[PDB]
Amino acid sequence: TXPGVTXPGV
Amino acid sequence: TXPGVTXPGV
DNA sequence: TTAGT
DNA sequence: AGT
DNA sequence: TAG
DNA sequence: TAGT
Repeated sequence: TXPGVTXPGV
Repeated sequence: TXPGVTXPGV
């Protein structure tokens, strides 16, 4: 996710 | 930092 | 068996 | 990545 | 088992 | 020097 906590996705 | 981006500190 | 601060 |  |  |  995020970042943080990419995306998703990417 | 954070987490993310601990604390600081801890 | 992921991809991707 | 984020004294 | 970081999400 | 630290601690998702």
